[PDB]
Amino acid sequence: EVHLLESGGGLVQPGGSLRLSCAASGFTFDTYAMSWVRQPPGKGLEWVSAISTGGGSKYYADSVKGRLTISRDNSQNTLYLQMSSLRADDTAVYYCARSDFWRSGRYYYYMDVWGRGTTVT
Amino acid sequence: EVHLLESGGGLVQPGGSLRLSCAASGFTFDTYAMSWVRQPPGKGLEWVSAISTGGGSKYYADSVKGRLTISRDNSQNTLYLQMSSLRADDTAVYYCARSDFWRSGRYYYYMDVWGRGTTVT
Amino acid sequence: IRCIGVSNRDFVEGMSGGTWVDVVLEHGGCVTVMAQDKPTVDIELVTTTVSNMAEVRSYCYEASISDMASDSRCPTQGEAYLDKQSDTQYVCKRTLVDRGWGNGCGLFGKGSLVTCAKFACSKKMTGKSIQPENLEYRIMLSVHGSQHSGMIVNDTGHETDENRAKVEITPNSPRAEATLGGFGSLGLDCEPRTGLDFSDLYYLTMNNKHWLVHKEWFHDIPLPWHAGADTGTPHWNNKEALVEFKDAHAKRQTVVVLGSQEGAVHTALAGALEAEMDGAKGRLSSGHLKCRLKMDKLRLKGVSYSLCTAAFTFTKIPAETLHGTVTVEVQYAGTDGPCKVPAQMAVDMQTLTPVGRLITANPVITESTENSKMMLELDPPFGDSYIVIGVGEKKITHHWHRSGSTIGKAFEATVRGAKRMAVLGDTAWDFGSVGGALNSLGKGIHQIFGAAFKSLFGGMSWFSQILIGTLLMWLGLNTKNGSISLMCLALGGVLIFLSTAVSA
Amino acid sequence: IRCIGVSNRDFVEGMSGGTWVDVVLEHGGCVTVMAQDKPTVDIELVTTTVSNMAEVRSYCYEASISDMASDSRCPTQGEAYLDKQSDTQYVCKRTLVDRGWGNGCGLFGKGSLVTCAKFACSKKMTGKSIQPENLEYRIMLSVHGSQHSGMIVNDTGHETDENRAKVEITPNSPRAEATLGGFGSLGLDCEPRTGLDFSDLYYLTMNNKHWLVHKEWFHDIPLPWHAGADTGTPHWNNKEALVEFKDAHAKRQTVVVLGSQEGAVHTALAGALEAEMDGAKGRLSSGHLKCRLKMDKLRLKGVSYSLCTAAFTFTKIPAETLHGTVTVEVQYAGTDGPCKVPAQMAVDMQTLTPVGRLITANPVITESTENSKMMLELDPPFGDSYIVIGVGEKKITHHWHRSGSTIGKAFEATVRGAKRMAVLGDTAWDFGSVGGALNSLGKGIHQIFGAAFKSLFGGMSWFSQILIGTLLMWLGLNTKNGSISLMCLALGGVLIFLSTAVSA
Amino acid sequence: IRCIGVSNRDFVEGMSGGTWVDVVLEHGGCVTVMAQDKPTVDIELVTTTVSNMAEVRSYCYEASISDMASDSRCPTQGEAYLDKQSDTQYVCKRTLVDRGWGNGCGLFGKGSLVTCAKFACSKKMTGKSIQPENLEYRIMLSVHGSQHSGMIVNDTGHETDENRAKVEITPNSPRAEATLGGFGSLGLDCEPRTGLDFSDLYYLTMNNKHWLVHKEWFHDIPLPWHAGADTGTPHWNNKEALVEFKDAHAKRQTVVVLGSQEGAVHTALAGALEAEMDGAKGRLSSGHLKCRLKMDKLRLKGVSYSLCTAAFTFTKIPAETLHGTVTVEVQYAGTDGPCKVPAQMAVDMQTLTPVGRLITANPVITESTENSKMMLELDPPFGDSYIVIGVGEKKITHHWHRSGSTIGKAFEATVRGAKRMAVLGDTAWDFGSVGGALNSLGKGIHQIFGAAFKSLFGGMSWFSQILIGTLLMWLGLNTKNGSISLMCLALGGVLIFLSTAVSA
Amino acid sequence: SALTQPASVSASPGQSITISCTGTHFDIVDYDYLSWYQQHPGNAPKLLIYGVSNRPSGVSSRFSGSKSGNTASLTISGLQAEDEGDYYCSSYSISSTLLVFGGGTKLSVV
Amino acid sequence: SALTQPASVSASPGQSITISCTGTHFDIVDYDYLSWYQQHPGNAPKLLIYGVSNRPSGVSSRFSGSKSGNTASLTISGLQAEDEGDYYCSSYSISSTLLVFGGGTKLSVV
Repeated sequence: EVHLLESGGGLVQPGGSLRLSCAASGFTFDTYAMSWVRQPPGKGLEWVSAISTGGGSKYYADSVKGRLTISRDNSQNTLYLQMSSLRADDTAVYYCARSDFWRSGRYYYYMDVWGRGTTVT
Repeated sequence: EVHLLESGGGLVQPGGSLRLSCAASGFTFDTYAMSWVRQPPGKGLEWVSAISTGGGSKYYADSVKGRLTISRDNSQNTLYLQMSSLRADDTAVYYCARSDFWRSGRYYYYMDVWGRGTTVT
Repeated sequence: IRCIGVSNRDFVEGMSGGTWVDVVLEHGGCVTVMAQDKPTVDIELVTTTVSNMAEVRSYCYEASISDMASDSRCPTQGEAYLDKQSDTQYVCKRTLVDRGWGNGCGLFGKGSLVTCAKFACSKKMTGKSIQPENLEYRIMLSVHGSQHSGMIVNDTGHETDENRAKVEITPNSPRAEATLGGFGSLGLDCEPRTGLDFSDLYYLTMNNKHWLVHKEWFHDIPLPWHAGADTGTPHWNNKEALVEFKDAHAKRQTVVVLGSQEGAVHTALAGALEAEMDGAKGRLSSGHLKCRLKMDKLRLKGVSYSLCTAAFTFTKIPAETLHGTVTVEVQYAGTDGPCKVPAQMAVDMQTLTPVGRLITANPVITESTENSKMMLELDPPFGDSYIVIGVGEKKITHHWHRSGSTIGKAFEATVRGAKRMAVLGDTAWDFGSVGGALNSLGKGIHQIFGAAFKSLFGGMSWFSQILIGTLLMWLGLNTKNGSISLMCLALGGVLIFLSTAVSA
Repeated sequence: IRCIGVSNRDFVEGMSGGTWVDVVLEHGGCVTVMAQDKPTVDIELVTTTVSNMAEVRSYCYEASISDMASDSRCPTQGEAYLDKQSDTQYVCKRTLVDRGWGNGCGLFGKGSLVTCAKFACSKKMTGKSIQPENLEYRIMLSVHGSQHSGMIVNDTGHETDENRAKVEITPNSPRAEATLGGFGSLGLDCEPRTGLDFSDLYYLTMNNKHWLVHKEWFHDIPLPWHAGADTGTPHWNNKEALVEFKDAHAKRQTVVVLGSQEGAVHTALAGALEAEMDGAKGRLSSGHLKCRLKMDKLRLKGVSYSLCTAAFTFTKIPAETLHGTVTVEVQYAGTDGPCKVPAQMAVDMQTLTPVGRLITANPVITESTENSKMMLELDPPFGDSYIVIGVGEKKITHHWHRSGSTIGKAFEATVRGAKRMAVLGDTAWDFGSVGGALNSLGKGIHQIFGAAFKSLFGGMSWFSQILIGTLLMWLGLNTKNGSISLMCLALGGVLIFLSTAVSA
Repeated sequence: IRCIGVSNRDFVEGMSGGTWVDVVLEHGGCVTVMAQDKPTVDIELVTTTVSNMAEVRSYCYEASISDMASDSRCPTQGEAYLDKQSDTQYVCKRTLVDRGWGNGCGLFGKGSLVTCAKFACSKKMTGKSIQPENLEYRIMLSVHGSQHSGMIVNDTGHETDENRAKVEITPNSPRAEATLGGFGSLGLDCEPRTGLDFSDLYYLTMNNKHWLVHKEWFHDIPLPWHAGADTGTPHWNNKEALVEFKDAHAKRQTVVVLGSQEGAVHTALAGALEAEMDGAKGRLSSGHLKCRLKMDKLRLKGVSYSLCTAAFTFTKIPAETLHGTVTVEVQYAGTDGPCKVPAQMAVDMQTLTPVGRLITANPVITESTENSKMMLELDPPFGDSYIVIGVGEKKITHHWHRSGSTIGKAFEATVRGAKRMAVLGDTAWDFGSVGGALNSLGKGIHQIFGAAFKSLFGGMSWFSQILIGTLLMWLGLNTKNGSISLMCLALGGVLIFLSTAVSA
Repeated sequence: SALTQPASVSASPGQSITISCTGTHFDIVDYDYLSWYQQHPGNAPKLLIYGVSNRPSGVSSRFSGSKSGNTASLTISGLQAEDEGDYYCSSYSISSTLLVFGGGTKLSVV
Repeated sequence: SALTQPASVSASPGQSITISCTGTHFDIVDYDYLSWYQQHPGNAPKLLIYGVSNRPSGVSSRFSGSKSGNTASLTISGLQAEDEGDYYCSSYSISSTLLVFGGGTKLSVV
């Protein structure tokens, strides 16, 4: 049904960059605000970034702000993340989660469906 | 075209009776007065009898009158003459003729067409 | 010798000076014409035939509807179509019906519904035009000559004879010269076009029955109809005349075709005239024809006949006709031949001066037969008189009494003239017409007055005429000024008389 | 849940005090009954059958004649006999024709002729009397209960259920007790004998088409008729109505049978009423029945249920009926079972004080299935309002506007009451009647006034009513005093309104 | 931060006490709502779509004719048929033409002629019904929060954000609760059905161009029309509108099909409104929507923030909006984090007591980034002042002059209110509505006066309004009695102002 | 009342011979019902003049009729040889024998 | 303004274990935008409760959330063996880092 597939995760030397990509299917990807959440191995989740339904507004956590950029492309129904100035602290698995952040009526900043995740070093 | 045919002629016994018949064709028999005329061999013409359209009125010459009867059958387009009390004076060739005696507008008591006639002794 | 015993008979007298007389040959009446020294001829219009009839319009009265369907649409939608509004054979109607959730859609109130029924005609009713040309009047002439009572039987048997002639006038041939052999000929200058006014008349035919109907009436009757040019499957125009659409209170719509309407139009054909058809020709009656009679070539046949000198025996008792005229049929014992029958009537036998009149005007035996009969007609004077036929002492004298006083005869002539004026109008002045200036002045005055009368009283029945006439006599007899009073009395009396003359 | 969307619908509110209301069940219309503490019941008269119909008189419209013959006598002879003047199956006429020597006898003038033809009937028109008894009024009542929109379909589809019951009343059983499961029972005290006044009404039948016709009309139609007991080949009375004797000018006499006359009497059936037959029973409509509605054993079924506690959903958008009344259908998601539907309308959703009025008066879900639908009926106030259904935060609200102002509603109620007065007369006062001195008094003066009005203007049409009303308004406005002036004003207004109420 | 510099802007001040205000969301205008301690939200109606459309009728403007044929009948005959009058695809006309021997038959004068032409339509225009249900309103609301000048571009890009929320009001769902994360939620009690009165408004379509036309206009335009239900080969009703029959002097008859009529109906579409279609839905504008704003769950986001302590710098010059209001954008040089932007204005910088007002009501930097910018908005007092931003000595200032005097601002408010009363009628009383009995009484009086005005002057244009208004002022000033003079002066002034306000 | 005719007349071809029929006042002096018939020996009579001076279609214009007083005469101008045959006059008589014929005159061509 | 969670909890099946989440005034006391997520090791997290109390379709009724002041708690009744896994609380913060997560509690079933 509603499936989110990530790609691009892998091993990268510290101080470099990387280009993530999450694919969407089933739901209307253009009407949903998609968010980005990571979890370092053995540690807790932390919301990293979120993008609006159209890419006109970007949000970030105050630990990756100025270092990652979240972008989406509605026509091909996929969303990306832009690594920049990477370091060891970014070693985690990045979960591509669909959010109801700003849709219509009432919302509660929750996340319905999450992807498989990709490994980043 | 407009033809007139007689019948019943032949040698009759002087003193008996006879029924002559005149057959009409071409013209409308119902609209024309019909007349009988005879001429003895070598002698002059003598109008004998005439009948009206429908036979309601009959006229006879005052030499055969009281002994001759003229009749017509409009259904079969035939004209009849009834011989009776025949004598030597009646020995003549009897001619059946079509008369304009009373038609409409103007007439002149003439005869248009004549039959072939029959001989009676 | 027709016209004898018809109770609608007119006598027109041969005037001294001028050898023509103007008569109006009314269909149903008859007129006998006698001049001072001419044979007496009685003239009757017997047939009026219309030949070339153009179909103008056929009406339906026995419609039927077979295929039925309805289409409904919900409120705030378009309109129902049903696809049969595109078929001219179907009669349709659009109405508003109640719609709602129960009826099977969303909103509530006044949906659109159309009902279409396949219209068909079972019995139609055809009208035909009549041109003033291509119609043929037929006139039968009989002479008061030598034929006896015994050729009057089975009249309308238009057979021609030495004493009977048939003339057929048309607008193309309106001036026949009627040869009636022995008596010369009669000249007929007739007016076929100015007869019954066949221009504003139609020939209605429905169910093997025919009428002579007005054009206005025929065009004013509401029924489904198709043009005369319509051939094959008719395209009926006013189908809604015979089909009624009714709705259940607000739920459905029903279609019913109306009844046969044949008795209804029969009731509508009130003042019309019945007519016959000869297979393709419109034989009819109840018209009239105006002719001019030319008696120049009319003259007595046997003016040089020696009078009959033998025994005359009555074959029947003399019989008075409905007009106070005695008819006599006698048999001749002699056999001399064509001879003048001596006949007269005298108030006294001794000084046997002829009195009264003799209609036949030249009784004659035309047969040399020993025993033959002829009829003759005599106009006796009022009071007591004797009808004598013969010369010597072997004659026959029959006493006669006539009850017709001069005042009574004048009154009867007045009522007859009033009746003919009521029937004919200004054409009534052409019946005793020999010319004249007073006659023409009266005819013109009658023409103007009748034109005004038809213009402002034309459409009125007998009851309506009586009502308006009574109201006018009241508006007369009681009124300030006599001039308006006189006019109101004149119109009221005219209307009452016009109702009476046809009522009685 | 019938009566919703019928555009002829009435609301009666039982007053506080007593438990009976008088209603008039007009055929075609309907009425919904709502009391203070009783369920809403909509009650409608559906059918009116007449069982035993006795033939009273049968007319002929498609006559025929088969055996024509004539006999003639000469003047001063006897009279024609023809041997068929003694036969009643033969229609005969005696006339005077012209006789004379041409016709074949001695004297001249006014012979005697008689013509007789064998009359026959091909199609006849039957009339059947209606007795006040042996007529059956079928009435349908439905409860504004739990059933959803989805069973109003196929009205006249007489099937009973929990919320639908059928009562069949008779003048022999005029006191039916309508039992409906759960809601108790309803009592009907009707007056079958005092309904449409079937005493002055026959049942016309003609070519498989039926009407309800007046007695005087059916007794005034001029046609060949016979009393209904005539079995076999009937004896026809007024044969001269469908047979016409015409005489040639003065010669003969002909017989014609007039047309089919069916359409003529269809045109004569102007103010009649169509009807049907069930094989032997004359089912009809356009009647009216006055009943007393006893709601003693009626009581709300839903007073012991908890308010529904789950999410409602609109299955169909709320719609407005033609009376400023909104119809709402919702679906239940919970599986609790029978529960009270919490439904109301408020102008503002903060202080949602109830506004308007709930027609159903007790909306209840009665199904324990997961998803169940059910329908309401509400009476919102003029202007804006919200139709809120549910209690918690998962309610469903629908915006609603109503354009019916209070003054406009009062005027429309006044014209509806005036229409009912025009249709029913004094029986109109028995519709909103719960007794009372003023009601009975006013019905009394209206009864005597209607009696006088029907005796002075009873036999009249729409057009004649308009004419006389305008004439009376003129003889009003322009009059000397004010008493007869007011009389003429009132009479003209009443006549004009009576014409226009049916016209519009 | 929409609604800034739109030139049709409204400021509703939520009064202390009571948490709800009534607004009329006009399509094309906008309104910003600011309560005593709530964040300022500006609300705009962006789109109005109609989802379900029912074809009601389809007119023809590009007709064509192919098969021309004629039939003629001679005088005193019936009527021509031509066999095509039985076909509904053809348009026909019957006429009288001169006939004679030259034309080829017997009589002279007034034959019968019929001409038929096969009608076809090449381009048709379709009208569609609009129900007050199944139409959806979209509402964009933006909070005066974090975002800087830089997100106002592509305002039609209805993208929901942290400061932007999109609600979608439907008559089925008229009570959406707009959640704007951080600032709480806004409650909207809207009235979708009482908007533009879409019941009396079809959706015209012609040549890929759409309009919103009145029902009477669409039903009163004469062209060949077929019902919306008519599917397949259409049956056109009024084919005579686009086909003209002309006769040669007295000899023939010719048919011509008129022009394209597209420009004619464009000129007829005078007071209509253009509209678009999103493929199946009628996206439109120029409507209005009445909503109730529930400010219960609205409240300022960062009240607990600390003031920003770092150097603010102007990035753009403060710009005056069209309503005497100044927009300020500044850049923050601090990285402390989300902090309160200290901004005010004072006439004197020694005793910098705050003067005027602040629209944003809680300017906040929401980014911890080194150099981030935000946007403000202030309501300065009339005269000179200073826009000071920052706390310490490193603050920044901008001299400001506001030229809007208090009397001038009152006059602008009066003209704006009069303009909205002209556009909206009585709904204009619902824009400042927070309740009150004076408001309700005035709205009711305006309701009844507007109903009377619509009845008396409803269908009237700008020029006609001006003409009758001038005539009414003359019938005012020049009049005997003052009451009628006052009424005439008031009506003339109202009509002139109604023309002028849309003119100006 | 019998019409009296001359016994015989003779003429050479190419000339004109006038045959005469005279009668009393019963048949001639009042009525123009005079007809002229040509009878070849054996063949049936044939109408030449029927209206005293009238010619049926199909008869050569060489025959002309006239009436003066009690006698009526027929002229055959431009005579041919084949015109030999009896010539009869028929008149309507106001008597018995409605049609009276002449005695019959033999026409001779030399 | 990060959310603090207990490091781990232990409970036997058939009982109820109350997990708690507390945070500063930036994310909890004013907002109901509180969501609970559970995550089996090597699996994507799953949402159990959103908006403090509301529960998505397809989630057992055993999980009931509530909020009171600085601390909001989630209760799991009728504990089973498969309920082992980490549990997280997420809330909306009025600061940078729009969404903040809890420390993550390792739930253990004994």
